[PDB]
Amino acid sequence: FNKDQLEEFKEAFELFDRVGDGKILYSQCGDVMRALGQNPTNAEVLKVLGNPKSDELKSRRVDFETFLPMLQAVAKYEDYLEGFRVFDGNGKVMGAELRHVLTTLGEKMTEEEVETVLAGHEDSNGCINYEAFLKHILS
Amino acid sequence: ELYTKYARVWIPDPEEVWKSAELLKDYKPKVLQLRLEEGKDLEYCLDPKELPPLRNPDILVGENDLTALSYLHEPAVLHNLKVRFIDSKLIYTYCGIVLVAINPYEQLPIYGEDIINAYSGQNMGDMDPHIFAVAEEAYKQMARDERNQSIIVSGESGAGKTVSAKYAMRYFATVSGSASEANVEEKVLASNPIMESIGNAKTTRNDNSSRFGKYIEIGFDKRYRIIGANMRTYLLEKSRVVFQAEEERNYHIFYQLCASAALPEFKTLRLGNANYFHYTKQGGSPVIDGIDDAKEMVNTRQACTLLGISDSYQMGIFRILAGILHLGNVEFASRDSDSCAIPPKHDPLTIFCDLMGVDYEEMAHWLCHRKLATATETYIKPISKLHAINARDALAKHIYANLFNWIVDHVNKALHSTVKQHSFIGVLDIYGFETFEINSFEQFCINYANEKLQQQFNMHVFKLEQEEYMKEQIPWTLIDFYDNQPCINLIEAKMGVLDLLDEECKMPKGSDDTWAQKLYNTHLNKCALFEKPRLSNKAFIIKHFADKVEYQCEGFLEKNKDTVYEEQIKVLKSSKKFKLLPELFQDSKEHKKTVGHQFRNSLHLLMETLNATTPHYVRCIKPNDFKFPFTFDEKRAVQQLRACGVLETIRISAAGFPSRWTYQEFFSRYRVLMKQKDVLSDRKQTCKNVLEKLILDKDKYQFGKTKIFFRAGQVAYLEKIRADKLRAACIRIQKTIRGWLMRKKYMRMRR
Amino acid sequence: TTALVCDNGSGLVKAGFAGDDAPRAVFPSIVGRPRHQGVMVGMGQKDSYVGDEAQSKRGILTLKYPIEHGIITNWDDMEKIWHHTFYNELRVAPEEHPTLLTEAPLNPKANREKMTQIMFETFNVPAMYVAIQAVLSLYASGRTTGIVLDSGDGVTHNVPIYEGYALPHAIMRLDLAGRDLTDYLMKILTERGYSFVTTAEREIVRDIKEKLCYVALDFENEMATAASSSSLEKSYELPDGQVITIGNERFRCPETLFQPSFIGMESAGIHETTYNSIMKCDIDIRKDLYANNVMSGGTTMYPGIADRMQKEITALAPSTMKIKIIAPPERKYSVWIGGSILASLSTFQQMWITKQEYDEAGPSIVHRKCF
Ligand SMILES: C/C1=C\[C@H](C)C[C@H](C)OC(=O)C[C@H](c2ccc(O)cc2)NC(=O)[C@@H](Cc2c(Br)[nH]c3ccccc23)N(C)C(=O)[C@H](C)NC(=O)[C@@H](C)C1
Ligand SMILES: Nc1ncnc2c1ncn2[C@@H]1O[C@H](COP(=O)(O)OP(=O)(O)O)[C@@H](O)[C@H]1O
Ligand SMILES: [Mg+2]
Repeated sequence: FNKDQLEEFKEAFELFDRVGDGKILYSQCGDVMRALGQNPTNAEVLKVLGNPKSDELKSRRVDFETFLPMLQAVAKYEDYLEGFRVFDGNGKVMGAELRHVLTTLGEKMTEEEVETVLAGHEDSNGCINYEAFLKHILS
Repeated sequence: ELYTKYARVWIPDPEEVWKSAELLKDYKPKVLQLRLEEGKDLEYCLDPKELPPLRNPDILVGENDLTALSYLHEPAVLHNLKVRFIDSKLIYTYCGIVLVAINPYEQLPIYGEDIINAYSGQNMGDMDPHIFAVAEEAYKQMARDERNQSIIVSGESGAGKTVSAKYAMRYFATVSGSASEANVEEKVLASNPIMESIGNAKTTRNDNSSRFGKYIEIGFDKRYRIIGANMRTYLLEKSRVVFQAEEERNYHIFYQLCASAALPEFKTLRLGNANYFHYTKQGGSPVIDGIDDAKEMVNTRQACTLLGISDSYQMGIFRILAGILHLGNVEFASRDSDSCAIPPKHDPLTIFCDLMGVDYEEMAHWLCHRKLATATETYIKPISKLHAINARDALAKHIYANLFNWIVDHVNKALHSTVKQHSFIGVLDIYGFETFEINSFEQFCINYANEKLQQQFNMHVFKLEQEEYMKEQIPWTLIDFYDNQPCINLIEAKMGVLDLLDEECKMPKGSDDTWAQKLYNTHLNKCALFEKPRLSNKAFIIKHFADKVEYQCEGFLEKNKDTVYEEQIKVLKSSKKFKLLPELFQDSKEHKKTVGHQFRNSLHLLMETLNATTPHYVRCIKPNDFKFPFTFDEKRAVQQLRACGVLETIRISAAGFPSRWTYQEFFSRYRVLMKQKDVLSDRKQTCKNVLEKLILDKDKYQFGKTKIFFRAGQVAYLEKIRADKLRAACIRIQKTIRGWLMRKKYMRMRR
Repeated sequence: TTALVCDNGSGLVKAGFAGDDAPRAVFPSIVGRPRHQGVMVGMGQKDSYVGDEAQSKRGILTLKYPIEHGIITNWDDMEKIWHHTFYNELRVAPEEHPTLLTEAPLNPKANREKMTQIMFETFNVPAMYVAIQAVLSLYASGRTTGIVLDSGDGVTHNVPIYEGYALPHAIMRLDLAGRDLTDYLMKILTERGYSFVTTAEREIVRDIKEKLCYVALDFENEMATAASSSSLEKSYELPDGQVITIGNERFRCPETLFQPSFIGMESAGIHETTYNSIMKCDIDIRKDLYANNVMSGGTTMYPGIADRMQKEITALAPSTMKIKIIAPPERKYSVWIGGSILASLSTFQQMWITKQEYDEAGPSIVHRKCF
């Protein structure tokens, strides 16, 4: 990262600082990385975080300088399409089925998050054009 | 290997025979790290060798066919019955062709007419399993092809055999159009309590164990409509009449008759309390808990009257049984070392005469002496007390076996109907395999009969599957018969256990000790299936299909002796007083034959009766020990599943190609694995690439023309790799959407 | 298939199937040839007669026994008797049935060789065995310990057996017999002034012996009483209805079995040869051979022989150790019954001499297997 990148990232990091000490929580590290363009899994986030325990994940605070190596480590298309084509072959996906898989497998998200991101992308049958939804969420 | 983290395995427990766990760690070629509902994180321990049984995936669990499952082993067969039986309350199940039926104690609605009609059109696969699917396949075979059809039902006597038969009979009556023409059903079900009464006995494991094979023919007109029925019976336990192990009873009808002694009708029989008589006393245990003997009596007799027995024939039969009981109390006093006598005015023989009609003096003389005839001349030879006892017990067994064959044939006179039978379907109820802490001649005969039925069962399955491979154009040499001739040749053949036991019966100064000591020369090192228990010389071990089984010799010789002296039955046959006793002995070596040789012939007729026929199978397993309206208890169900050969049908088929799939359903799930780069015009050709790429060893499966045949275990493997590729996609999407929604939370929060 | 079981001594042949309880065919072992000129034309003259024919015809015939003292003396008549037994009396082809043959111990060995050789060559019997007549009686009496006293026509022998082992060093063999009882009865009857000089007459005297002899509980008391009273004397009818009185001589004939000095043997009676056979074997055993004495063959059937021995040995043997004598009514057939039992054991089926092992080894194999 260059000075400009470090400045933009530091500003964003400080926006996530809800205590004023120039720090975020470990549990916020993933959120900051995502705001900065990274897409790590919870497993990946905990690994770059050093597999923190619940207590330090929720209350131990780190400044930007300690966060930065973790961001670096995380930082260092056809599969995405086939992955969506898994759940199709007319280019659609049931809303119920996408909801079920996103709320019951892997690193489960909440139903409200899924409703929020899926709002307006499904048609009257309850089908999502996944190439368009994917381009939208990658933009 | 197949083992990886987030895989599941079966772990042994006392409280139920297995427990489900998940792997916390990958395995490597030691300890495993395990997740359990209680004491959730544990060392697991590895035998210095095996691994825990890997667990089936949850699409397959709960299906109707136990051999559709990918991993086949005791845990999975336990589980898949458990789930339906408590959670679904679906009781009928298929294993290969064999139908597993778990006894409910609640009476389920499902047997009613509407379902019978709904089945009547539909083939063996067209429905979920139910008894009507077997009864239908039998009826369809009989109509589709002349050949008569058997149904065979196996288990402990309290496993609900009778009800599984009764509904099959309803199925025939209702489907055949035949309801007006005859009631077999009312007659069969009204006959049952008689043959339960004379046929059954308490065995220490449970009350009311049937000790004989019971076989029923249901006859049809050439229009495939019912004429009527005919019984036969096989494998009766002739030995039980005179001898019991501790905590066993003689056949119920003796106790019922003795409990009825309060009634005025039986006054002349002078029957004492049920433990006064030497044949009833020996088990020590004259009362079965939970029954009124005298109250069973009135149903027994009502069933006789409803089945057309004379009101005076009933007193005749009881007069004869009372004769046997009085006979047993005869006691011999020795004159000399080598000769013995009945003492003056001995009471029970005096009563046995007034019951049977024969003179006291000629009975008392003939009991004490054998007769020998040369061609020119004859010698009245005296016989030792120890011979005279086995003579009396042989006469008691011979009377009982004849009275039973007469009562069966009068039953047949009621059941039989005079239209000439075009063909028949036949329904058979038999004891399954039997092993107790002690095992004795009764169990050796039961286990021999079981393992001989098991040979026909094996050969029939091997025919059906060599057909199924032939139709679908595999090489059928891929799968090989499994054969228990090496064991039958030990039991049956010359220089075999039954043969050396017949030899030790006739050889002078024979005994159990010298019988075992004569077995241990011939078999013990020479034969791979005969084994000696290490700390004892009175005992021997045989590996059956099911298990190792240890047999004590101690009793085992006395039970084999039968010889009945011609004079002693000729005296009875001459008897004046009443009809039935001459009727019993109506038309040799048959008097010389030993019990084991009579049984070895009876079973061979049962086998000719079945081998005429193309059988169908039902197995009955009693899922809990205490009659609870619904519970499932895995320690019991294991013992049932082993004793009913289900686990051996499975252990055999697991070396097969048990798992068998349509090309369309194979697309139906596994297009997800298939790259649409490759997904292709022709289903039969498309998968040949995919499967041979996913599974690097071609020997593990075969391409049938219309179906695919996998070896055991590689379906769940394909399901694992599908679940992994689904998980990877779920990661990639949840990763994206998590990042997006956190960025939008950041938009909410700043602005 | 069932084996055949055959027993031949110098008296009756006994034959039958194994597993049967009594012999199917019993007939005297006699071959007879005509001694007079055939006068009638078309009489239907026959080269020889066998068994029951040689009894019925006998007056026209002369009657010859092919066995002296268990030893077959001329073979062609023995072969004729076997041929008559299998084809005519059993009516069963010997090619299909293993055969069991019985002999006295300490016979000439060639007797076993030739007896085998005829079975394999002349009847092509599929397999064969030989057993000692004394061994087979224990099966018929139900014992594995005892001393088998067995005496028919021809040989008389004792074989001790203990727990299924025989003791060759104690076997005893003698030539008192139902035959030399008959020839002594003929000799002594001459004093009452009746004479028999011919074989067919001997067959009368044999029936006189079979009906009328008995064994004296004490000899000298009844020797006095016959001097004292007619009441002992018993009378009998010849075939033609002439009638004869007989005296002390009816008991006095089987007395020779106890004192062979009367016939003129220097030997001691079957009692003392029993005792000396016991004494020949270990004092550990002996009590058991006092506890079981098994009497076989026809000559034992004289009324009161058992009581005479039970007295005689008890007097002889050490006073406290009890004696018992065991004498089953069947005993005339006990050696056959024993062969029936033995030929139906399944362990025994191993032990038939096979045709193969003969054809390799010649008759001599029988000496290896049989004893
Ligand atoms: C002159 C002698 C012998 C003979 C005349 C000499 C001839 C040469 O020996 C034979 O080979 C013929 C034959 C014989 C018959 C059949 C056979 O397959 C082989 C031989 N054996 C006999 O005649 C036997 C039969 C016998 C009596 Br009974 N019990 C016995 C107990 C055991 C064994 C055999 C027997 N027999 C009567 C004798 O020995 C007489 C008592 N012996 C003598 O007086 C002495 C002085 C020697
Ligand atoms: N009931 C009898 N009483 C006395 N002597 C008999 C009796 N029956 C047969 N005998 C005699 O015993 C001899 C037959 O004995 P047996 O053992 O049958 O001969 P084998 O040894 O050939 O079988 C003949 O001398 C016959 O006369
Ligand atoms: Mg003899």
